Amino acid sequence: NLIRKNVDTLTPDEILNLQVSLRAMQDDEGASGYQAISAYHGEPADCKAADGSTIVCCLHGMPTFPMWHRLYLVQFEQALVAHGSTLGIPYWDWTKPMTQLPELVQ
Amino acid sequence: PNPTAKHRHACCLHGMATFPQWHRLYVVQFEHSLNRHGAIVGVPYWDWTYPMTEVPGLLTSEKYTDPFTGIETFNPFNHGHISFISPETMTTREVSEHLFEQPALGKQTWLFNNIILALEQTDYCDFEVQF
Amino acid sequence: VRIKLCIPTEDKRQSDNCDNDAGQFFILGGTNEMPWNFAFPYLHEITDTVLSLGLALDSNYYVTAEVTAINGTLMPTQTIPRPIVTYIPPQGFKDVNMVNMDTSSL
Ligand SMILES: *[C@@H]1O[C@H](CO)[C@@H](O[C@@H]2O[C@H](CO)[C@@H](O)[C@H](O)[C@H]2NC(C)=O)[C@H](O)[C@H]1NC(C)=O
Ligand code: CUO
Ligand code: CUO
Repeated sequence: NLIRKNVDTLTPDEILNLQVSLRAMQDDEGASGYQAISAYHGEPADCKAADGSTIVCCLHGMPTFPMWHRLYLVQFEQALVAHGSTLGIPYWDWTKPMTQLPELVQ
Repeated sequence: PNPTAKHRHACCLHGMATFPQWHRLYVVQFEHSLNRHGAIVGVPYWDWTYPMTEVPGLLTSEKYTDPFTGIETFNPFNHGHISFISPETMTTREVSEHLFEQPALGKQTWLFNNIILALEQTDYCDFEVQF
Repeated sequence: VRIKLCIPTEDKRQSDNCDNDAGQFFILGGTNEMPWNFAFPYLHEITDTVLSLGLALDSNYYVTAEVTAINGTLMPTQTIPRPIVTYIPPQGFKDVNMVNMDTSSL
């Protein structure tokens, strides 16, 4: 089990492996890289559906939405771990009241 | 209309009763900027009430020399830049001789007669339209 | 999408008390978005504000929507189908019985 922790509860070492890992992922032009994975969702649209023009690949508004983003999160998680990334991508609980964006991205 | 509108019109009021009010507040807008930008005085005027012989110096001379620091520089009041069109786009001017008319025998300069004509009005809206 | 809670006035006055805002929600989208429509109505609980106004939830009022684009550009109300108020009675609930037998002709 790759563990997805709370963003708030991360240890500086966890943060460090995350940092160097996602930097390494950022320097990949390969399909394992950050850009290639991000392009799966949104612009540019490689998908085509129903009426034959170019359409965004991600699935929204349909019952297939949660599964799609579930798999997308796996794909990104593994795209991370291909560079350690000893841990899985953290979630931030915004059901909790906030003052600022989580410190990692502040 | 608001800064977010799809279709927009020109902002300032013209051809309506509140024209003087809008442009009064518009001048104090410009005034407070340059007072905080280090002007010791308010916004100067050039009154057309007097007959004109010439366009004012700080308006007309392209270059200005600081008497105190002796450095010749471009006169900021000569023209203005229009930012969005291009960095190299300036306001330009053409002067009609109708500006420099002087009183004749019985005759009086266009502005004089017409300024009084406005000032004669007792009703604000009648004043505004002439004004 | 901003949810305004309106109370009718019986007049030509156009004075509909829509002063009080009942709710708020958000919608993601874009150009080259995959065309979509929910198979079920999205419901936004507005009961609390309705009770706060001192009027029964069963009684008459309506709900209107201020739709601002992400542009900041305020949009026509027609962009979204008009909201409705859904009322859910306390189970178990029998609404008022039918008035009695014919006197005498139907
Ligand atoms: C931002 O608001 C909309 C985009 O959300 C723009 O206006 C139009 O949006 C409708 C759909 O709601 C389209 O049918 C039009 O083709 C859009 N027109 C244009 C010119 O984009 C609007 O342009 C945007 N506001 C600004 C900044 O102009
Ligand atoms: O991104 Cu497609 O889901 Cu929030
Ligand atoms: O134009 Cu806006 O007023 Cu001289």
